[PDB]
Formats: sequence, C-alpha cells, structure tokens
Amino acid sequence: RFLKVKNWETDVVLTDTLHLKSTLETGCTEHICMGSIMLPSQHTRVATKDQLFPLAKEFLDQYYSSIKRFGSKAHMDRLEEVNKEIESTSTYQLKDTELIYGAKHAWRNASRCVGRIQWSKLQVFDARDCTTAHGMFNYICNHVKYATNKGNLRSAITIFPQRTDGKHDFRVWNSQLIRYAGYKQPDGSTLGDPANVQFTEICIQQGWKAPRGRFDVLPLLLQANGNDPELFQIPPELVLEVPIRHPKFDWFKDLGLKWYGLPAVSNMLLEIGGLEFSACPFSGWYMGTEIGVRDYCDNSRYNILEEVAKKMDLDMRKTSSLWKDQALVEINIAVLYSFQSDKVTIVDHHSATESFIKHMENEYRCRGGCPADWVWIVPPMSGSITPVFHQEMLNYRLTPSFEYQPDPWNTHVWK
Amino acid sequence: RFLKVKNWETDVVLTDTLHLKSTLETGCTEHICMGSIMLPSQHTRVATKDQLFPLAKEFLDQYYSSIKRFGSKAHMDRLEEVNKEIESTSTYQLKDTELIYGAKHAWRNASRCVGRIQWSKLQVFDARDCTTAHGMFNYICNHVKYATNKGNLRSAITIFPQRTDGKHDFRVWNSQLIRYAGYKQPDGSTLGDPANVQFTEICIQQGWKAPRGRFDVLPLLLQANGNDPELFQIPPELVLEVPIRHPKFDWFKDLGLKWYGLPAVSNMLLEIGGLEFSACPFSGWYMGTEIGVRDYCDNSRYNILEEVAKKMDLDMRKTSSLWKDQALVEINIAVLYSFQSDKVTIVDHHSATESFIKHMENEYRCRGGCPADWVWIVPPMSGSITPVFHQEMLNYRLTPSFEYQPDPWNTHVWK
Ligand code: HEM
Ligand code: HEM
Ligand SMILES: Cc1cc(N)nc(COc2cc(CCN3CCC3)cc(F)c2F)c1
Ligand SMILES: Cc1cc(N)nc(COc2cc(CCN3CCC3)cc(F)c2F)c1
Ligand SMILES: C[C@H](O)[C@H](O)[C@H]1CNc2nc(N)[nH]c(=O)c2N1
Ligand SMILES: C[C@H](O)[C@H](O)[C@H]1CNc2nc(N)[nH]c(=O)c2N1
Ligand SMILES: [Zn+2]
Repeated sequence: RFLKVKNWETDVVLTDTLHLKSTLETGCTEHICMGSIMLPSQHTRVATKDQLFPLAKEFLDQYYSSIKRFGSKAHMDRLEEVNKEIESTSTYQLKDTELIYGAKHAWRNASRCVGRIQWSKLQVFDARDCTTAHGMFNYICNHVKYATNKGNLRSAITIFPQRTDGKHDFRVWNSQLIRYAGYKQPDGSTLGDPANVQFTEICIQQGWKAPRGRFDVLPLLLQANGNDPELFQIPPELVLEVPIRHPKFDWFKDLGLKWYGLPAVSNMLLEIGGLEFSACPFSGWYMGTEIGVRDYCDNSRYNILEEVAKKMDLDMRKTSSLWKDQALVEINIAVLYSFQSDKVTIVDHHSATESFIKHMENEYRCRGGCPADWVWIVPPMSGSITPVFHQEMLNYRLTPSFEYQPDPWNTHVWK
Repeated sequence: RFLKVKNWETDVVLTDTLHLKSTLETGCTEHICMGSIMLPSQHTRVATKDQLFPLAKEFLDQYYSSIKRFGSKAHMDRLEEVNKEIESTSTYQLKDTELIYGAKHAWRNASRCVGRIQWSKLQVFDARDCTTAHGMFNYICNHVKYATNKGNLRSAITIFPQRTDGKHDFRVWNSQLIRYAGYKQPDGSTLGDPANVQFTEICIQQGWKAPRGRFDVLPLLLQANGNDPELFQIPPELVLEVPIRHPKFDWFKDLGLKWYGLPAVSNMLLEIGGLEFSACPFSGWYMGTEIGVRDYCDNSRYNILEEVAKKMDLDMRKTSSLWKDQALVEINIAVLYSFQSDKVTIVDHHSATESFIKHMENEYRCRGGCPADWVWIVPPMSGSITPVFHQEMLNYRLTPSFEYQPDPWNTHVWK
C-alpha cells in the first residue's frame, strides 16, 4: 500500500511509502495493537552466517544508493568482497564510511526519538580497536569531553568492537554514562535516584566507595571482550552539572537540586548490516521534560512534587485543586531557566516537537516517510498544546537500528 | 496466546485472555502499527442477511451466558426464534433486555473511553417506537432533562429505530446534542466554536435565526426514517450551563467563558448483534481536561491561551518561558472549581485516570481483560503524573461497539 497520515491541527497530509522497505516486525497483529507495551520481544535483542549475507547485501545496497553509486562496480566489488569475507570468517568488517552511515541511520530510524532532526549531524567515534576496560574508559572520557564542549553540547557515539562469538562481548554496564546513585534507607525510603539502586549496589559489590548522598555521580562499569567489568570514575571536571534555580522563587535554590548536562545512553545495541555492537554509548542534549517531568516528578523517581507544592503553599488537600499540575510547570520553568543561564544546551518541549514536525516534513518529502511512535513522541506534559499530539504517525521498524538488550549482570557468566 | 500487560509505576502485571474472543480488526499489521490514526477504515461504518445470523448467534450466546443461562432451552428457543425471524424478514428485533445489555456493553468495550468504570450504571431509553422528527425532539428533550438531573448528572442513552434498508435511517445531524455555534468573521477569524462552523451554516441553510455571538446553543437537526431533517430548539431551561470563574483571579469572570454541563455524543453508530443503530445519542459527565485543555486551548478550537496569559502578565516572548503551560493549569483549575461550586458533576483527570486503573483491575479479574487505547486514555495534559501513562494497554475490538459513521449531509440523498 501507500498509506496516508493526517495532521488534525493543520489539515496537512503526508504520504508514506518508506514503510514498504520496512523489514522487522512490530508486535501488533491484525487483531491486536501493542503500541503501548514498553519493551516488546521485537524491540529486544544470536545470529549465524547463513542469515548474515542478505543483511550485509541489503545494507550495502542502500549505502551505495545514497552516495549516488547504486549497484555499480564499486558496489558489486564491495558486495563480492564482503560475500567472500563472510564465507571465510563467517562475519565481516565495516568500512569507516559504512560505520558512520550505519550509525547515523540507526538514529534516523529510531521511531521513539523526538530529536531526530539532527540525525545527520552526528560525530562517530570508532573504538573498534579497543581491547581493555582501560581503553574503554579512555574512549568514553574523550566522548564525554567532546560531546560536552563546555556546555555547547554536540551529538556523538562511540562504537566498541562488534560482538563475535557472543561470550566475548563489550558492554557498558551503566544505562547512561552519567547517572546519580540510588541508596535505600533504614525505613526503606530511598536516597538519590531510586532507578539505579540495584546498579548502585552492584558497584558497591565491586568495591565502590559510595559517598551515600543524593546526586552522587556513579562510576563506570566497563566489560571488555567478555571479561569481568572494572570500575572507573569519570574525572569530576568532565562531569558538567547544572544547579536548578527558578527565576521567581528565591526558595528554589534552597530546594537544592541539580542535574547533569549530558544525556548519554550506554546500554543499547547498535545493529548495522547484520552486525551487533553491544557497547555503543550515544549522547546529545536534553529536552527539558526529561528532567523536570520524568526524572524529578515520577513517583518512583525523585518525586519532588510533594516538596515543591509545600513551598509554593498549595491547596494540597483535594485532588482537583490541580496542585500537582501547578508545581510541574514551575519545576520545568526552573530546569530550562537554569540550563540556559549556564550556557548549557537544552530544548523545551514546544521547540523540540515543532522541530520534529518540520523534520517529519523533510523525511516524507526526501525519503517518503518517517517512522514515529506517538506514545513516545508526545511530551509527558501539556501534550495537546504541542503539535505532535495532533499528528498521525506510522510506526514501523527499519534498519540500521538501536535495539534494547538484556542487562549484562544476568547474562554475563561471571568468574 | 495469553498476553501480559505491565504497569511500570507499580510493577503490577495483568493477564489478558479477553482479546481471544475479539473479532474485528484494528488497522495494524505485523509490519505496521497504526494506533495513532484518528479515524481508521476499521472504526468507521451496509450488511446482508447471510452475514446476519452468526452476529445474532454470537451476541445471544454471550447475553444468555451472562445471566447464567448459557446454551439452555430458553437460549436455544431464542436462537431458533431469531434464526426463524431472520429467514422471514432478513432482520430481527431485540428484546428490551437484549437492548440494555448490548448498549451497556458497547460502552464497556469502547477502548478510547477513560470513564468506563460506570458502564453498568447506564439508563437505556428505548425510542424504537419513534416515527417523526418531532418524536425524536421529544425523546431527546426527555434524555437531556433526565441525564442532567439538575447538575447531579446521570448516564443515559436513547436508541432510535435500527437501520433497515439504509435509505430509511434515523440520524441526529448534531455531533453532540448541546454544542455552541461557530461563525466566520469579515477578516476570516471565527466567533464561537470554530469546530461547528460548517454545521452552523447548514442550520442557517435550513433557516436558523443565529444570534451570531459566542456561546450560542445550536438547534437540533433531526432526520427521521430517511426524511429531510428539521430544526428544533432545546428549551433553554433544559440546557444547563456553568460560568467559568477562578478561585483566585477576580479578572477570570471578566474573561466571560461558560460551558454546558452535559457531554452528549449524538453522531455515533451503535452495533448490537449485527443490527445498526444510526441514531443513538449517549451522555455522561465531563472530565475537566475535555473543556479546559481541548475545547478552550486547542489552536483550532476556542484558543484562549493567548488572552489568559496576557491577563496573568506572562513572559510571552520566549517559547521556553512555558507561559502556555502555566495558563493551561489555571484554566483547568477554574473549570473544575466552577463546576463543583455549582453542584454540576465533573471529574478531574487525576481522579478519572486512577479510577480507570481500578476499573482495569476489575475487568482483568472478572472478565479476563479490558481493551484500552493509550493514545486516547492518557489525559491531554500532565500525562505522566497520572497513573495511566505508566500502564500498558492492549487495544482490541470487541462487540457490541460504538462506531464512527459518515456525516449524513454527504450521504443523505436530499429533496
Ligand atoms: C539531539 C538531542 C536529542 C534529544 C532532545 C532526544 C530526545 C529523546 C527523547 C525525549 C526520547 C524518548 C525517551 C525518553 O523520554 O526516555 C528519545 C529516545 C531515543 N533517542 Fe533521542 N534524543 C536526542 C539525541 C539522540 C541521539 C544522538 C541518538 C542516537 C545516536 C538518539 C537515539 C534515540 C533512541 C534509540 C531512543 C529510544 C528509542 C526506543 O526506546 O526504542 N537520540 N530521544
Ligand atoms: C461517565 C462519564 C464519562 C466520561 C468522563 C467520559 C470520558 C471520555 C473521554 C475523555 C473520551 C475521549 C474522547 C475525547 O477526549 O474527545 C471518551 C471517549 C468515548 N466514550 Fe466515554 N466518557 C463518559 C461516558 C461515556 C458514555 C455514557 C458512553 C456511551 C454510552 C461513552 C462511550 C465513549 C465512546 C464511544 C468514546 C469514543 C471511542 C472512540 O472514539 O472510538 N462514554 N470518553
Ligand atoms: C541521546 C539522548 C538524548 C536525550 N535528550 N534523551 C535520551 C533518552 O533516550 C533514551 C532513553 C531510554 C530509556 C527509556 N526510558 C527509561 C525507562 C523508559 C532508552 C534509549 F535507548 C534512549 F535512547 C537520549
Ligand atoms: C458521554 C461522554 C462523556 C464525556 N465526558 N466525553 C465524551 C466524549 O466522547 C466522545 C468524543 C468523540 C469525539 C472525538 N473527538 C472529536 C475529534 C476527536 C467521539 C465519541 F464517539 C465519543 F464518545 C462523551
Ligand atoms: C506504558 C507506556 O508504554 C510507557 O509508560 C511509555 C509511554 N510513553 C513514553 N514516552 C517516553 N518519551 N518515555 C517513556 O518512558 C514512555 N513510557
Ligand atoms: C493524531 C491523534 O490520533 C489524535 O490527535 C488523537 C490523539 N489522542 C486523543 N485522545 C483523546 N482523548 N481525544 C482526542 O481527540 C485524541 N486525538
Ligand atoms: Zn498497533
């Protein structure tokens, strides 16, 4: 088919033929839709040689087709050359160019990502020569420094060697390079970030000297070629942080919150031409809601709506006073304010969602489509006053892609 | 299968086997998901006699199974009796009991409805004896009065005769029984409600004396047995309205807004046992966001975020001041306040979404499932601070159901 998606705020219509090239499955059948299951058996990530050539063939056929050298001799030699090498070694290696293309297009194809207008502006750091945890720590530190750029943030990805057998496997055990620690208390309450409490304990299991407080930058746990991971502390000077004040409430400093500048997802798996990159941390800059709404106000995250309402002196008795809503807008005004007053790159959820629509336009004109996940594109506050609420989005799974993968501490055969 | 849905705020898991009894299709394939297309060719509504018996059989098999008389003689006689009548007339008629059951279960199965905890408490008004537009006006007026109950709102539905040939067809041309008018201006701007401007013109086409202002209660356009529709004005005393003030801002009265108490969708189609009820207006009470967020603040609806921000004296220059968000919480505090201070039934979006989770529990315990549409369940503001943001929902199409249908003024062969 050649499906149509509509915007109901603007009566704009686009036509999607890109979904035809789609390959992977979604979890939805004809009789059930599953667009709200968080981690489906599809989106989560062992492969053989027979399976491997079509995936190389397909990938190389789009990559040459993109530089305007489709199916020619430079193409067919390269198809022959990897075909041969996949006979010989049963796997193969990517040209430096094929890696940059594959990486940028895994982001371009990430349907849950609102910020994809910047997909082509991605710095690829090739760390396929890495052998040790120390080498990983060094590539990662150089990633942080470059991406952070003293607050003028830049998108980057660092790609450690691809999985081979499966038991020799590079992994960053952190879910993000920079996260705050999470400790449980005597009464059972939680200090820091409740999300990471299990991870924080694994780091103490391996000998972390926790400064058992709130915003405690976790160390890195780096697994190299299947070996047992090792702890490393990012130099504090390389960890940029923003203290959250408000442009009205002088008591907002007293709240005493802060966040890190650099969102940098490290636990994902990067698929290119059938090869699997189990360590591939990637970074950009924050949309405000990801801190102000989710990090700070999720019930099982920092859960600050309590204290902020109290200090605003709010009708906190009734549910229908909307005191939760009132304090969520102020918390998000203060996150934005703080970040921009410190020259640290941040986008508000209005600006970013307007850009995604602009982006969808381009993707539909110059590519014939753009897979998008409305459940995840719409910002977690003020949904319908942002234009993506009113935009129909076809979700489908293209490749190259980022995929979820099981946490290594269940998989990793220890020793 | 026997699928599992998770809540990620509470780590609660439910098992869904109800989807197995599902019948209709959703629009999603294995390779595409379409859970964000507004009106899919599925959800929109001509049927023959061969098709008709299985649908009667299936419906009667669940209805007797519910009163604890599954497949017995009272059952088999009734299956024989409608089978015979479907031979004879090629259609059939529903027992008063089968109509109440079918109606309540069309609501129970409406996966986009957040308020379904009250599905069993539904007043069914059987208007299948109606022959004229005047009879329709009278059934509808009695609906409004009963449902409104002087602000203590009650759920009701009024069911005009089922479609037969297709060209003799009862329709309420209004989309809701009570809506405000929409007129265009000289400069092209819009007074009233821009949604209805086409409808408002059709009513003036048929001779409405528009009081060309804002909150102008539209007249009813009633089509009876295929005949050309006729205009009727609900008695003003039967149209309950709530003037919107704020519990801080004395200037909020000066804004000069008001809304009607009774949400009452009239343009839907009710499917029961294979029979199609083209006129079936149904009502309950409002969730606040439906007025404060969508009606009042949609760009192509009343679009009041401008004036409210101005009066709050807001940093309206930058996008990232979040002035749009700030004025949306106040507008929604004032809608709730006003409605409850006037003893008119209204639910806030926190209260209603907590109830839907409680409801989902019951539906999964005592029925094995509950189809839900996350795109439409999550409230259009403060999504993630309400528990339905964190709840995975399987969407699937059961029957009896409400279905969309084309507007009659394109279909109706005039004269
Ligand atoms: C440029 C600034 C960026 C912004 C503002 C941004 C924003 C977001 C947001 C809000 C989400 C939803 C996830 C959540 O809310 O927790 C997301 C998802 C995602 N983004 Fe982006 N992102 C950016 C850059 C990047 C980069 C550089 C990459 C890859 C190189 C990337 C790939 C992804 C992926 C894979 C997902 C998740 C898809 C899934 O879970 O299946 N993003 N992003
Ligand atoms: C009891 C109070 C009720 C509340 C608070 C409520 C709330 C809602 C909301 C917020 C929606 C989403 C639509 C939108 O936002 O525009 C919805 C949809 C819907 N509701 Fe309910 N509703 C109520 C009663 C009812 C009743 C009495 C019926 C039927 C007898 C019903 C059947 C439906 C249907 C069919 C839909 C739309 C599904 C679709 O578009 O496919 N609801 N409701
Ligand atoms: C580079 C970047 C910039 C930015 N601003 N935000 C992000 C967050 O992206 C991601 C978030 C998650 C976590 C899913 N959530 C935790 C439970 C649900 C997984 C991913 F794979 C992402 F890519 C990334
Ligand atoms: C009884 C009741 C109570 C309440 N509080 N709200 C509603 C609204 O329900 C509905 C809304 C729509 C319109 C869809 N929108 C317009 C463009 C998108 C269609 C339906 F079929 C509904 F049922 C109904
Ligand atoms: C159950 C549901 O799928 C889950 O809460 C999703 C909903 N949409 C989301 N959207 C974003 N951007 N991030 C999220 O974590 C989620 N969580
Ligand atoms: C494009 C999208 O499907 C459309 O805007 C939907 C999204 N979710 C919704 N949810 C509700 N409750 N009401 C709506 O009108 C919509 N609109
Ligand atoms: Zn789907």
